[PDB]
Order: sequence, then structure tokens, then C-alpha cells
Amino acid sequence: SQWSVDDVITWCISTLEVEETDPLCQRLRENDIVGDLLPELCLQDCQDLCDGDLNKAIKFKILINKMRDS
Repeated sequence: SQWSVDDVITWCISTLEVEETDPLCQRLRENDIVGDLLPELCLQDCQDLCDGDLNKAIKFKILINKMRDS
């Protein structure tokens, strides 16, 4: 995939309809996770990534599988 972090943020915005200031984005950038890495992140990574928002985490994970496969 090899996306730049900015593009990864862009994906999250476009897909979750969240802001860059959203906790998902904060944790994602903080943990220094990149889009290419995204398929590798598990639901628990995602739970950390959303800062404990399960709804966020589940939706984001599903989007990642779509992001990769489709």
C-alpha cells in the first residue's frame, strides 16, 4: 500500500467521517501507524487506536479489510 501518513489520515477522515483531531487519528499518528501497516493492526490495536471506542474500532477494522481487499 505504502501511503504517506497524511494520506492515511485522509482515508480515515473520508471513511469514518471524523476529523484529524479525532481520537482515532491522534492515536494512529502517535503510535506512528501508516496505512500500509493498517491491515496488520488487529481489533485490539484498533481499540487502542480509537482510544477505547469499540464502535469506532469495529467500523475502522471493517473498513481496513475493504481498504485492502477491495
